[PDB]
Amino acid sequence: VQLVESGGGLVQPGGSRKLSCSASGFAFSSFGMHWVRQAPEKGLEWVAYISSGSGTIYYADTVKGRFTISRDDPKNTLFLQMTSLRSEDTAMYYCVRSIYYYGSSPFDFWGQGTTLTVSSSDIVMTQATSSVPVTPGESVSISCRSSKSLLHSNGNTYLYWFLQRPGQSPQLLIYRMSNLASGVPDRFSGSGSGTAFTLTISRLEAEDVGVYYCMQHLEYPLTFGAGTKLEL
Amino acid sequence: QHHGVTKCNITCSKMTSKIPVALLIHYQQNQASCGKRAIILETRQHRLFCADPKEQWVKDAMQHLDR
Amino acid sequence: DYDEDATPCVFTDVLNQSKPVTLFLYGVVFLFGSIGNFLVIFTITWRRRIQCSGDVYFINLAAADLLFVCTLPLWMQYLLDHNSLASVPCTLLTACFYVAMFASLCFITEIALDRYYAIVYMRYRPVKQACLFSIFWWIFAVIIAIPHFMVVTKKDNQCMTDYDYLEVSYPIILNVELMLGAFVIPLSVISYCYYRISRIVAVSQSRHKGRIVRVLIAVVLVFIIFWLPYHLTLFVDTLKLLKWISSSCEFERSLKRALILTESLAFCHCCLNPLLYVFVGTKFRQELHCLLAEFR
Amino acid sequence: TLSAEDKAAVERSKMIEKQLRRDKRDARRELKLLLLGTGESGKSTFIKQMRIIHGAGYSEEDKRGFTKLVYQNIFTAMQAMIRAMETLKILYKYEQNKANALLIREVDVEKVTTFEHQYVSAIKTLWEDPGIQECYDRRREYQLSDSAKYYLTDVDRIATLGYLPTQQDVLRVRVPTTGIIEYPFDLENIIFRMVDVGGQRSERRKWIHCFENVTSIMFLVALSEYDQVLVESDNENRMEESKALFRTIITYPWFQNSSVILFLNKKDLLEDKILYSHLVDYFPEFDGPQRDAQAAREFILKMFVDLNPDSDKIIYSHFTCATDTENIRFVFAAVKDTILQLNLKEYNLV
Amino acid sequence: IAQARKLVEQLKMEANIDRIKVSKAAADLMAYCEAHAKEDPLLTPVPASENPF
Amino acid sequence: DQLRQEAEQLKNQIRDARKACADATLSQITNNIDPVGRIQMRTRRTLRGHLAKIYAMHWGTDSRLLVSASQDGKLIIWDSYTTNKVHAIPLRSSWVMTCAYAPSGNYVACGGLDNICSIYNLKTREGNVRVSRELAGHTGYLSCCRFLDDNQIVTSSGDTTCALWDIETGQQTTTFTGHTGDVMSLSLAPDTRLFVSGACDASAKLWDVREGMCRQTFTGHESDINAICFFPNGNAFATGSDDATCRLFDLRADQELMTYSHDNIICGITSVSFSKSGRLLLAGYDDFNCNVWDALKADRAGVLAGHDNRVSCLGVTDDGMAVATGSWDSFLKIWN
Ligand SMILES: Nc1nc2c(ncn2[C@@H]2O[C@H](COP(=O)(O)OP(=O)(O)O)[C@@H](O)[C@H]2O)c(=O)[nH]1
Ligand SMILES: *[C@@H]1O[C@H](CO)[C@@H](O)[C@H](O)[C@H]1NC(C)=O
Repeated sequence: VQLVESGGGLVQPGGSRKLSCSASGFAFSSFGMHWVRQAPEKGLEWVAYISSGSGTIYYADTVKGRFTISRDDPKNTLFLQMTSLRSEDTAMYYCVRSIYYYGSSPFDFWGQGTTLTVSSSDIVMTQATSSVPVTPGESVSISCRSSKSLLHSNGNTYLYWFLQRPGQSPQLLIYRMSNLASGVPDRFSGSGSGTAFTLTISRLEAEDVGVYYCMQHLEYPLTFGAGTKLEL
Repeated sequence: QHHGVTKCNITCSKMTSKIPVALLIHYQQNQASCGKRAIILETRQHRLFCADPKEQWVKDAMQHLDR
Repeated sequence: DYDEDATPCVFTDVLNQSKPVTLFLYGVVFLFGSIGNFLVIFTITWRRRIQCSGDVYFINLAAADLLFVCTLPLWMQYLLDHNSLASVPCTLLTACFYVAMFASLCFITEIALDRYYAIVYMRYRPVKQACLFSIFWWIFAVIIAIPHFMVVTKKDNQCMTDYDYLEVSYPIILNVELMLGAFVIPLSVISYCYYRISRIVAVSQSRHKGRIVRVLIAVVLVFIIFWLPYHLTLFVDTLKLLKWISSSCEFERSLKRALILTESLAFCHCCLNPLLYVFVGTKFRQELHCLLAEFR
Repeated sequence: TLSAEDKAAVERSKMIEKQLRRDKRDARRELKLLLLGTGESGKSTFIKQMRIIHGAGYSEEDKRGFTKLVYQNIFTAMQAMIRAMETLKILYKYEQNKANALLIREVDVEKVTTFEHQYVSAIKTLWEDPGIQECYDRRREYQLSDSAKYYLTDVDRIATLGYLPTQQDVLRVRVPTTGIIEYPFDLENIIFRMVDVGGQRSERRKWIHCFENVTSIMFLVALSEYDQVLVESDNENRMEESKALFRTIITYPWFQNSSVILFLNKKDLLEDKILYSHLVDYFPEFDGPQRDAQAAREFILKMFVDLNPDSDKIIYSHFTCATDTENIRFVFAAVKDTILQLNLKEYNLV
Repeated sequence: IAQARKLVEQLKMEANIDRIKVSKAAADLMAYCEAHAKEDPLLTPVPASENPF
Repeated sequence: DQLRQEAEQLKNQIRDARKACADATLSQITNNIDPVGRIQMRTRRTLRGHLAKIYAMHWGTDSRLLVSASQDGKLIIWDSYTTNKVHAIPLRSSWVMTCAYAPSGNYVACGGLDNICSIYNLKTREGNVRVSRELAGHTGYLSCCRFLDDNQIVTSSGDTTCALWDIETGQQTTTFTGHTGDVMSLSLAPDTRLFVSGACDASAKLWDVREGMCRQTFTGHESDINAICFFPNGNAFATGSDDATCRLFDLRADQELMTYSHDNIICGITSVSFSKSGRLLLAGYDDFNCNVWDALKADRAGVLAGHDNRVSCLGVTDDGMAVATGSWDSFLKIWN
């Protein structure tokens, strides 16, 4: 139930850099991991992904041909090799977890994360609002439109809803537009039409302030949304 | 190639030396499928003899038939 | 005029009479092979997944046999009419034909060899190594058919390898290699392995050993009967090419008649493989019933 | 027509089939040997010896763990002795002995865990009576436990405080286990596993079909049992019971494929018992000589072999002594060979 | 000794039960089966569009 | 001794009273009913993932997931719509004889010949199933298990007793004794207040889960019974016996109403189950084919075939929309 990474520091352009994600405390052999980028002045960005038993590997188009991830199951580790790092590659790096079958909830648990600095179409989601002055004691509504009918033939909608308290790691809030992750109070509930989904935080409480993040998973490469910042 | 399809029928071995041109009536060319390097000539005796094209006499015979 | 010792002969009539029977045999063997190999290549992979080495070998065998049978209508068209040579050079046809024949023979050997190792020593090899051995056998079949590949194609509106190579023994060496490689080795290996397995299966109590021993004797009697005459006739032709025996035209024409007829008979053996190997098994028959049910 | 999320589920099911096939191949090298036989024949003792010869798993703490069962055994045996004594109405010669019975009779067998001086003195004084000795000499009727002579002569070796059971002793304790006991082990890259079905007291028809296509049946018969009768039913022959069981076993279709090997046991007692008893009295058919171990052994084996309805199954036999250790070491080596060759696996041979 | 007493006791307690007319129960079961008969798909088939199999 | 004659007298009293109650047969009332006609069934899916004969399976409340138990020491969960496999779980005591699925969708109960029914927690952190409670104490051999909630479980074994257990505490609460043969099957009512259990003495019994005393006893069969199942409304139950003659009993009238029988059948009964609407009875035979009988008329309606060995288990989904069959061939087949 603990994931720790390493390999933080300063690098020079035109080189190599290994990054390691450890894994202790679970049956690591059957967990498809991902990697997540977070720029210090923008939202989130998908980096890469490894399946179970190395049977499938994907990459983001903006990074193809520069990275590589290999999983060492006997010692429970994961390596990412970078070459020819550019100036835009400084960010915060998160190691996550996800298991996919019927009725399970991906993206349960997120790592602590490692920082990396340097010196020298596809479905696009949208946010209609940024600042929202909170009103303690009442209800609040957040909205997210899209650019495609996220409804599928099987009758499920692959839209998620996150939370990220300041100076922490984000945890899951709502998966597939109706359910709630086991470990959150029942105040949360999301309703939406095919074009647009809204979340209704009822009866706000202290310490609930956080930056939210709409996320879709219809077809790879899945992207994020800018989200909203609650303030008071 | 493999047995069962073979379109040539002449399998001569011995080369003829010399023939009297008078007895010769008909000039043929050996089948080129199996590529045997012979030449067929039918005489007034209604029998066929196989020779080699390098002799001048076959050229004289082809000239005689051409005329 | 005066003296003409040389006397050539012609044999058009025997060729003309031979053509219809071999043509009909080609047609029937093609039809039955096409309709009797698709079933095995379907029922063992599409629904029923792969269990062990035996099913991999069965699939590969059926595939080689299907490749063998898929060329035949090209020869059927080429026989009666020799037009449209531009469609394909003969080299590819001869190459695919011979490599298919050798692959089928080598798998008939290999399935018996593995069935020998497995039962007596309780050895069960993993699937991946079976795949590697299958690829090795295909490569061996490809690399052993090289001598026949040098065939001139559509030269002067006909395709055959020119007998102009300096070596006068090239046809005899091809014939002897073909007979030795394709006959004694499979018979020897199959007979020895089955004979060895026969005693062990004849001692233990299985309540149905009788069927096993009858199947083995059927397999060897079938393989032996069909291939013998062709190799004996080819042997007699090889002795003739060495000029040891006296040569006469009637001998030549009757030898060609017998050779073409027994060659036409020989190809019928390829289609019979699925009935002899796979279908006798109860499980496959029941799966075939379960597949006949759904589609109708 | 799929999505981009269920492909993970397809990959998962593919990898689980790939996981299952390894266990498929793994479970083709085992031969279950189903043991059978009536009560007190000695089914457990074979498993125990078997454990000793190959597994060698006994440890000092494991040996210690049986002490309670040892005490339970000794007490239940003794209580059976008193019950038999009062059953046949045999007068006591000593008045103190009559009193010494009340204190040991109504005793909860399960609760007792240790000794004090009182029980040791009681047992020592009770054993001394020649009435108990003659009752032991007449142990035919009341079916007392066979392994009572060993313990009742060495009660003082148990009465000490620092008691560690020895290797020899442990092989004779009878451990109460209701569930079937299964013991796997491996020799020469062949894993054997055998099961025991002497612990189930419910109807047999319901659970027997769960044993379809076992490789071998190992039947066990006691030799010395032949002359034991019961008071409750005027006619009682333990042999006839085992014979009826054996006749029933071969008529079930479930075991037609499996081979049948029948072991005999307790030959030693037999050679120490015939010296004053005549088999011909029990069975009229016998007509050979008397005071002959060979004649009785041959007769018993012949009759069991002859009791085959099918007449197409060659049943084998061996003579063994359960307590010995080298005898089993040799007989099992024999059976391994004569069973492994007579077994085959199809493997697509049709 | 004691099991006989328990059995006689249980049998003696096994009498105070109302017995309704069989006809009424049969009519009840005919009503219930008739009323919901439409719903069952195994008795009256369904179009292929709704059926996921 | 006088107790025996008093018991005989009470038996005569109960027999005469129940005889007095019976006015008319069901057939006379059910004459003016249109028949079902002819119904056929097709195989929609073939699930194949086992190496040994299958003993039990049970549907899920969700109506999509099913769990199957085989002798290979492994029980697996199948997704019915697209045939893929979610959870294959090994179990220690390789001789299994019944399975059961929790209504909550969190637990799975399996029992067998070693007399220990191990309950398995499914949804847990680290995504690996583990054994929760090694429930023990019963003697003989367990025969079936049915959850009542996420806590209470009923068990029946060869000790001629029925026992109610609590998972958290781990100790017995109530014993339902009084049988003399051996209990074979259990069946909970939809309201989860009453269950009936059939013994090997050819006798059914209705139990009260609260008070703990056997409310009603049902005699009549001439041999051991093998399967019991409630009418969907909760007022009657059907029984399958080795004499091949299934029978129906209603609770309120306290007598048998109708018997299924025919001369060409002599085999036993492995499984019995109504349909959702209540007009159909699926029964499973040893003649390799299960039969669909209409409830109120005793005529047949067709046949399902396709197996080589006996059919070991049946399952009707809560929507009355599909039927699963499991037979001794390592195959499961779904019919629609
Ligand atoms: N001295 C001696 N005792 C034996 C021999 N065979 C069996 N016994 C005794 O007979 C008893 C049989 O016990 P057990 O294995 O439980 O018989 P089971 O009830 O059929 O399983 C054991 O306690 C042994 O002490 C033998 O060859 N010699
Ligand atoms: C045999 O071949 C020669 C060579 O061209 C040909 O002229 C002759 O007609 C052929 N004989 C036949 C076709 O009977």
